[PDB]
Amino acid sequence: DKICLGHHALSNGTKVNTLTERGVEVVNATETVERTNIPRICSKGKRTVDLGQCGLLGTITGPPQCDQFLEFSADLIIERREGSDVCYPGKFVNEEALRQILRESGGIDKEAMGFTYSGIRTNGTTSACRRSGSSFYAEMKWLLSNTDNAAFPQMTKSYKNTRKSPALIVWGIHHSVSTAEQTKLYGSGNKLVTVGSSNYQQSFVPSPGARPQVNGLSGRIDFHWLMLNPNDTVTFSFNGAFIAPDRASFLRGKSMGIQSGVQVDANCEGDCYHSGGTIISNLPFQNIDSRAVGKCPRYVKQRSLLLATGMKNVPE
Amino acid sequence: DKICLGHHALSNGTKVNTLTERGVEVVNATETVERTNIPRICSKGKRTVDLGQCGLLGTITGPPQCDQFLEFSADLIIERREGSDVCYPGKFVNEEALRQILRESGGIDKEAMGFTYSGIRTNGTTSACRRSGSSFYAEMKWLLSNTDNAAFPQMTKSYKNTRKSPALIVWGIHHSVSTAEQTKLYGSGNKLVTVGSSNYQQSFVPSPGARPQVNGLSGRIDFHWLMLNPNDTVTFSFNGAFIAPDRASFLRGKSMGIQSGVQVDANCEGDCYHSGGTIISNLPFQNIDSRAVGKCPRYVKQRSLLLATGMKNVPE
Amino acid sequence: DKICLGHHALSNGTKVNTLTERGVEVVNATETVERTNIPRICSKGKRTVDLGQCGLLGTITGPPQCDQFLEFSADLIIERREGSDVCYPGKFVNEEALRQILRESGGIDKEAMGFTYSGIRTNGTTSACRRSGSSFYAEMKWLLSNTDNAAFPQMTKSYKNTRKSPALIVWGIHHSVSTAEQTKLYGSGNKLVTVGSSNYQQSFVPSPGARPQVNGLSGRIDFHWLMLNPNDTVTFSFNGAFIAPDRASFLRGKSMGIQSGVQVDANCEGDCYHSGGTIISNLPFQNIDSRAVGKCPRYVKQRSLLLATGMKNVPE
Amino acid sequence: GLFGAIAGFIENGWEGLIDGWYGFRHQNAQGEGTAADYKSTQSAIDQITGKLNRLIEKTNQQFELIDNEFNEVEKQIGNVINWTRDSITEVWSYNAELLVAMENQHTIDLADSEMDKLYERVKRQLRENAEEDGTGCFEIFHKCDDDCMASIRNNTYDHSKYREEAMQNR
Amino acid sequence: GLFGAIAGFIENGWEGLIDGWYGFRHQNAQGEGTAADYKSTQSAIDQITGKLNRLIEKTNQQFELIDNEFNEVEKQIGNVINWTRDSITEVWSYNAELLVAMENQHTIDLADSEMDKLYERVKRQLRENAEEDGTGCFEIFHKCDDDCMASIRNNTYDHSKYREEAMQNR
Amino acid sequence: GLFGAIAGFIENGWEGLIDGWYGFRHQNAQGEGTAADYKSTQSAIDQITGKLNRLIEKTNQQFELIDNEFNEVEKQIGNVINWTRDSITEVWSYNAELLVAMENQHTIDLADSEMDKLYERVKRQLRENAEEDGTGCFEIFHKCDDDCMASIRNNTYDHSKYREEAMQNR
Ligand SMILES: CC(=O)N[C@@H]1[C@@H](O)[C@H](O[C@@H]2O[C@H](CO[C@]3(C(=O)O)C[C@H](O)[C@@H](NC(C)=O)[C@H]([C@H](O)[C@H](O)CO)O3)[C@H](O)[C@H](O)[C@H]2O)[C@@H](CO)O[C@H]1O
Ligand SMILES: CC(=O)N[C@@H]1[C@@H](O)[C@H](O[C@@H]2O[C@H](CO[C@]3(C(=O)O)C[C@H](O)[C@@H](NC(C)=O)[C@H]([C@H](O)[C@H](O)CO)O3)[C@H](O)[C@H](O)[C@H]2O)[C@@H](CO)O[C@H]1O
Ligand SMILES: CC(=O)N[C@@H]1[C@@H](O)[C@H](O[C@@H]2O[C@H](CO[C@]3(C(=O)O)C[C@H](O)[C@@H](NC(C)=O)[C@H]([C@H](O)[C@H](O)CO)O3)[C@H](O)[C@H](O)[C@H]2O)[C@@H](CO)O[C@H]1O
Ligand SMILES: *[C@@H]1O[C@H](CO)[C@@H](O[C@@H]2O[C@H](CO)[C@@H](O)[C@H](O)[C@H]2NC(C)=O)[C@H](O)[C@H]1NC(C)=O
Ligand SMILES: *[C@@H]1O[C@H](CO)[C@@H](O[C@@H]2O[C@H](CO)[C@@H](O)[C@H](O)[C@H]2NC(C)=O)[C@H](O)[C@H]1NC(C)=O
Ligand SMILES: *[C@@H]1O[C@H](CO)[C@@H](O[C@@H]2O[C@H](CO)[C@@H](O)[C@H](O)[C@H]2NC(C)=O)[C@H](O)[C@H]1NC(C)=O
Ligand SMILES: *[C@@H]1O[C@H](CO)[C@@H](O)[C@H](O)[C@H]1NC(C)=O
Ligand SMILES: *[C@@H]1O[C@H](CO)[C@@H](O)[C@H](O)[C@H]1NC(C)=O
Ligand SMILES: *[C@@H]1O[C@H](CO)[C@@H](O)[C@H](O)[C@H]1NC(C)=O
Ligand SMILES: *[C@@H]1O[C@H](CO)[C@@H](O)[C@H](O)[C@H]1NC(C)=O
Ligand SMILES: *[C@@H]1O[C@H](CO)[C@@H](O)[C@H](O)[C@H]1NC(C)=O
Ligand SMILES: *[C@@H]1O[C@H](CO)[C@@H](O)[C@H](O)[C@H]1NC(C)=O
Ligand SMILES: *[C@@H]1O[C@H](CO)[C@@H](O)[C@H](O)[C@H]1NC(C)=O
Ligand SMILES: *[C@@H]1O[C@H](CO)[C@@H](O)[C@H](O)[C@H]1NC(C)=O
Ligand SMILES: *[C@@H]1O[C@H](CO)[C@@H](O)[C@H](O)[C@H]1NC(C)=O
Ligand SMILES: *[C@@H]1O[C@H](CO)[C@@H](O)[C@H](O)[C@H]1NC(C)=O
Ligand SMILES: *[C@@H]1O[C@H](CO)[C@@H](O)[C@H](O)[C@H]1NC(C)=O
Ligand SMILES: *[C@@H]1O[C@H](CO)[C@@H](O)[C@H](O)[C@H]1NC(C)=O
Repeated sequence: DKICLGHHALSNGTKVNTLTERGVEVVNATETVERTNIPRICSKGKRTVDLGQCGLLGTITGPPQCDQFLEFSADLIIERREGSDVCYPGKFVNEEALRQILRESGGIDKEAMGFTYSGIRTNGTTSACRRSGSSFYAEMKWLLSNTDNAAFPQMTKSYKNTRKSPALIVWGIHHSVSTAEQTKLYGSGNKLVTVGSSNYQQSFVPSPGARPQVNGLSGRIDFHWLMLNPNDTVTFSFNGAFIAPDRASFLRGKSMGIQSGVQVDANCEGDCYHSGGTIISNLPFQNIDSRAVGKCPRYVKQRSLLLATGMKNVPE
Repeated sequence: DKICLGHHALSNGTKVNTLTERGVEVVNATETVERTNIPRICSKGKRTVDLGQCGLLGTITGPPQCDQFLEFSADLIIERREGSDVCYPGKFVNEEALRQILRESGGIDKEAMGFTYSGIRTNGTTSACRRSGSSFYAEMKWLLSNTDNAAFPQMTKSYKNTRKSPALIVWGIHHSVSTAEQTKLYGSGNKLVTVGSSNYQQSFVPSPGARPQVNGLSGRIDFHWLMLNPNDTVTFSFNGAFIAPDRASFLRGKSMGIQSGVQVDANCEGDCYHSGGTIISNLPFQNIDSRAVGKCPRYVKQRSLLLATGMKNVPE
Repeated sequence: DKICLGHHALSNGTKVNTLTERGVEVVNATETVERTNIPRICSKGKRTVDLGQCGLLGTITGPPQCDQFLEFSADLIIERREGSDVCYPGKFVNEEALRQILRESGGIDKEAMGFTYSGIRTNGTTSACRRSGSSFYAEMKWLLSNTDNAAFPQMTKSYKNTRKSPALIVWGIHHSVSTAEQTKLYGSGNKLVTVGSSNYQQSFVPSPGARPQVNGLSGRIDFHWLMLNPNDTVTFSFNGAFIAPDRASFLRGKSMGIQSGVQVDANCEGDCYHSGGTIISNLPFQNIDSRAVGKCPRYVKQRSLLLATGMKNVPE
Repeated sequence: GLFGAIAGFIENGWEGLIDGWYGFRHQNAQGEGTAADYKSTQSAIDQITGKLNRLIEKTNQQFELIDNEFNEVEKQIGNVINWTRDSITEVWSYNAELLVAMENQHTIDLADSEMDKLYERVKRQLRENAEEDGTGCFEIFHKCDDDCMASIRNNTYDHSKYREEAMQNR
Repeated sequence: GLFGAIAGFIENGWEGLIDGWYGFRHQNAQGEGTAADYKSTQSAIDQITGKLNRLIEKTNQQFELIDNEFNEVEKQIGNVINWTRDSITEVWSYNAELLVAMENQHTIDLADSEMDKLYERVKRQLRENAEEDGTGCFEIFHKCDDDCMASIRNNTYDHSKYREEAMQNR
Repeated sequence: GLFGAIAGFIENGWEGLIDGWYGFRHQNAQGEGTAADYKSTQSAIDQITGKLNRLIEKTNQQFELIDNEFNEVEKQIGNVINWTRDSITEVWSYNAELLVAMENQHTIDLADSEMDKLYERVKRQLRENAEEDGTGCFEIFHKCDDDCMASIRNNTYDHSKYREEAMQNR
């Protein structure tokens, strides 16, 4: 006598939201927000440099913990909490900008500046930089006065960048523990150091005095830097208190840099990284870490947003 | 003979926009963009500190107008146009960053630094800071030479932060009106002041000379600051021209800070504030002030966007 | 016997995307993303100043290449790659901020500062600034010592802004090629220069030494600036090495500034500009240049996004 | 609308219908009468109010000052801040305009739909005891008194009782 | 589409129909003829063009340079600017893709709807003088000449005149 | 839904229908039987899966660090960065919520539509050999055996063969 039309259904559906309604049940649904983390740095197929105890900025100056990273090459660069940029106490001016440059550099290639010296010492060391006895930053030279209290002659050294890419140049300024110890190392008087490139124009007078003991030492070294363009020339006029560059750095290509406290893993692949690991997902959104980097789903505040993949569930 | 189906209607509807059409009339509609302001700061239920004539940065140093705000506690902090951070002419280096820190601090608790002095004066005052006669910044001490033209001995004072939260440290640098008046106060020669923390590394040589008369005075005091981490130590090497901290500040918790020219009101509650008052609304958008802060509807350029809540109006 | 209903169709439709489907063919469609560039600066109806060899910051100081731009007036300002801000080698401190101010200034009106000098020279020139023989920055004055090695008296000159809008003030600091050549020009000793406005507080000690030869010269001039509010006073205390302002600049109104390497055209009108030209379009999006300025379609990464303007195409 | 009833094959609405959104207006031996349909009215109302509750909410996300109205921040950082704020304003201004337009399109289509659902329900009840007028009305062949009209409105109308007489009157 | 006419129970469109979007094609004693329906064509056209006018507009919002193409800004501020711009680009690229996709879905459904509305109108006119073929066509029992066909197209067809003869021919 | 079939004039779904999304359940001399309709099931499945493939994709847009988790950046620049990131988070959180809600509305309406399209197809086949029950069912006047029921399901049912006997049994 008859024929009826119907549709499928379940006892229990999956709740989802619509424009009209909160929590309507449907036959099937799927998640749009990724919550699953992988607690490793998934580096399969990538030239990876895990810096460990080397601070990223130390790759340019060369404290002993960075001796194996002086000319690294990389697609992915990993910074660690235990990393240190220095051996002798000190810091970099404009430090975070430089980190950003080096994170995407693809690594660094080094080349001699060509400085030669007359009428001064060039082999200053310290106990804070240990290479089987006292040493110094591998890429730098501690410029001194020939003997104690001896004058430091007003010097002018120059370096032209003869390559096709910009050169990263770093120099330092030593602030001694006292007014006396500055005169001992570089002679008395007001020491000045100046720096002039096509793009750049600055000067540096030192400032000795007592700092708190770091690594057992109360002296400090400022580190400064600039990018020298192709065919541009840079000049250093200095009366003393100057840590001279021995080599210049050039950027190899492209990379990405991350900060992390988890192990490397060459068995998994990923392009979205955070300090807790890797987000492997094709979902458009994620609720794991708003500071994740690489190629990532968009961060959202919601833990879950279910997309209906079935009709409305209308049970018996 | 018949039965007809119909729907309700009005003579006049409310115009709204759709994907297809501008100004289609519907039976009922409602506003999505808030235009109603309340011209008071709605502070019901909130620990509120209205700074008035006290500048926010003055809570740390203590000019007379901030004497009642030296250890304030707050959920909401209100800055006023008449506020002043200083009594003796001067300003802060990195001033806006510090304001941002103090706006969300939840207020400040103060504690003695512990500095004691020998071979110098510590009680310098001025007519610009008035507390029944001449005075100075309550939390600071104007360090001088024992007598006129007398040398100022190269000093080193230190302070370790022994608490669980970072310490806000402020010091000052006095630039006198002339080259002569600097020697009078602190003796002749090139005065230097240095500052070294785990995170921080800087120095300060003064610069006397004539400025325009502010409060009747042509001298200035620079104010500088840093955040000292738990168990970190800070040291001050100074040859003179130095305004020494007596107390350190610690942040209590959480707050929000606003700027406003309208009265406080404890009879209304709100979480979205601007200089003209409070936006009380549950609408998703607002066209009152793009710089409103707190928990606010999103600012949009349109004055009005009506949402249909009824069918299309089709009158007789 | 019958009557059939149908709809129109074509042999070939235009592929478009939907929520459900990639590449469904429809009867007609239209582009939403602009790809057509016009390779000129469309300036019809606009007061336009093409700076050419004049650098924008040079309009304030007046090197010879900017002599015809000292008081320009504009709706649209065009910077060129060949532009130079200087004649005598040097640069500006806070240079990009100042550019941003001048780009939207509507141009500048100039007025004498009113400085008069006694006991010194005021007519210093150079071969790098050529106006039929050696000259200098038109709006500035190179302040010297009466004769070689002669002392430079500690001076104090002031200027009050008596107009209704803020005054742009620029001054300079000459760093000579050597320690000797500084004493020749301004006498021996530590030269200091200070600057104090209601909003502003700073100082400037020079730093002579050898820089690379630019325009054949190894000296440099720093240029510094501040905005002086109505009724505010600014004072200059200087011991030498100071390039004094002759005139102050005031901002005329409103403009927009662009950078470009293409020709001006008064036959076409546009409000969206980039270095390659003008985007003339009413489409909501563009894929030409993410740094386009003015009133522009929104930049998107897709080259094309077609909007259906017809039904689905269902051919025979 | 998409369903072609409201401002479609129904000429217009009734200003007399203050009872609800949708209703019936009949004609018979006893005369004319008009009444509202609760179920349809309520289904539309519930759906619209559910849109509202979803949109009329403010986020718990706090934002602070990053510039200063009494003491201008440095120009470069100030220009970056303003550029960013203006860029965000442009995004929200677009979002708001698009949201309301698409919601409004859906709301009108939704009301059109509910009218159609009610119209079709009634047709399905009558089962060859009536024919379509085409103006949103049903011509009834058999005699349907006020008692009979109410049975249609309340979904208790038995087509089999009046079938033969209506069938014959074709 | 959602309404199941275009690419649904109608097999395909007519490439001969250059008169409008929708139309009638009849068969009778005089032969075959085809003509366009103005009202339906115009309603779809007006709705689509109204989408266009709404989207094809540019905002009066001005933006300025915050970086420099001839003289690079400081690196840190430059990286913040680029990160922000790229973040904005990603938002607009999403907005544009979503807008066009959802508009396109609605445009196709809208055209499907208008076809259905026209089909249903005609059914409602014929009132038991015709039956549904099921391919988007109406088999007419009584004789309908070219004069008669035009009356259907122009909404002037009186079903009561031809009722008895069509009814009998069931 | 907008089309009033699912959770509309059909009371509920069948938990026994594991064959597909939509189907037929008949009653006749041989008894009751149930089977799924491939075409309708597949059209809904294809449309939904096409939504998925469009949304389940990640962009090739790379972003880098602009702040530091081991060595805090300067406070002012840090606060601008955080304000900007939080502003972006708020935009995406809105976009995600709106996308899923509007997709979900459309998905439910889309399934409702497909059911209706199937229901209407069958009505159009039967052509006066059946009448509408009103619960999503067709009462057949003539005798329709299992062979006959299968012909309806497979679109091979010839109404003209059974017309006279069904017509008479009105
Ligand atoms: C050898 C000598 O003349 N004096 C010895 C003292 O140096 C020594 O006191 C200890 O000194 C330690 C610092 O020593 C260095 C260092 O940094 O390791 C030694 C470096 O050769 C010297 N380098 C240069 C280029 O001058 C370096 C430098 O002067 C400072 O770092 C500048 O700030 O100092 C350290 O301070 C110890 O805490 C301290 O006891 C005493 C005691 O061992 O013996 C002396 O013979
Ligand atoms: C008492 C004395 O030796 N000289 C008196 C002059 O000071 C006074 O000239 C007036 O001086 C005013 C400034 O005076 C102070 C101040 O700021 O109020 C007084 C402070 O004690 C002093 N403090 C310290 C630590 O030195 C302070 C300080 O030197 C400067 O602020 C540094 O810039 O100066 C003010 O300039 C008046 O305009 C001026 O007339 C004269 C006349 O009253 O009487 C002298 O006896
Ligand atoms: C006239 C004199 O006393 N000495 C002549 C030398 O100056 C000259 O050496 C050449 O000097 C060139 C620089 O000359 C200027 C300049 O910039 O053009 C000349 C300006 O009058 C002088 N201005 C002032 C205010 O002092 C200016 C200034 O001292 C410096 O720019 C400061 O840095 O210098 C240039 O360096 C040439 O390369 C150099 O050969 C010699 C040779 O021509 O003749 C002397 O009579
Ligand atoms: C950034 O935008 C603000 C406004 O949002 C600008 O401040 C306004 O400036 C105009 C013109 O001087 C004044 O009329 C207003 O009183 C100001 N409003 C506020 C709220 O401050 C500010 O100038 C812009 N920043 C920069 C660097 O140009
Ligand atoms: C920010 O992005 C711009 C591009 O939008 C970068 O400038 C480009 O740099 C590349 C590589 O050096 C050059 O090939 C282009 O000529 C540049 N384009 C423009 C428009 O300037 C810039 O380097 C980025 N900023 C930073 C700090 O990395
Ligand atoms: C900007 O936001 C970050 C978090 O995204 C803040 O850093 C956190 O600070 C809290 C409170 O001190 C700590 O508990 C977390 O460990 C920090 N998280 C990270 C990822 O660093 C940071 O303080 C904010 N910046 C500023 C200037 O306030
Ligand atoms: C229905 O309820 C049962 C009760 O245990 C639960 O396990 C199941 O997940 C529910 N079904 C669905 C599809 O969510
Ligand atoms: C239901 O959807 C999920 C998505 O999470 C999918 O994995 C699964 O295959 C689907 N199952 C059925 C029966 O459709
Ligand atoms: C460093 O160099 C000087 C001579 O230039 C030499 O006399 C001295 O011994 C050297 N220092 C060391 C530790 O060998
Ligand atoms: C640099 O100068 C040399 C001339 O010695 C030339 O070969 C090279 O092409 C120049 N490159 C640039 C970028 O100016
Ligand atoms: C219709 O017009 C009258 C004329 O005064 C106006 O007051 C009223 O607001 C209008 N109705 C609606 C609902 O807007
Ligand atoms: C119409 O909508 C408004 C929203 O502004 C609401 O306050 C009012 O109660 C509604 N009135 C009716 C009659 O639906
Ligand atoms: C400040 O201290 C000195 C001694 O340290 C004292 O002689 C002098 O009187 C004090 N100043 C005042 C105003 O009391
Ligand atoms: C600081 O050092 C003391 C040891 O005197 C210890 O009790 C405390 O836990 C330390 N806290 C931190 C954060 O290092
Ligand atoms: C259909 O194909 C022809 C083949 O040349 C092509 O030219 C034409 O553009 C196509 N039609 C449409 C409307 O795209
Ligand atoms: C088709 O759309 C285009 C938009 O690019 C328009 O210019 C043209 O007039 C339209 N043509 C027809 C036949 O509708
Ligand atoms: C500059 O001024 C001095 C006197 O103030 C004058 O003697 C000298 O000749 C002037 N310089 C030139 C080049 O005329
Ligand atoms: C500046 O001061 C003068 C008094 O000489 C007055 O006329 C003018 O109104 C003042 N303007 C401002 C903005 O203070």
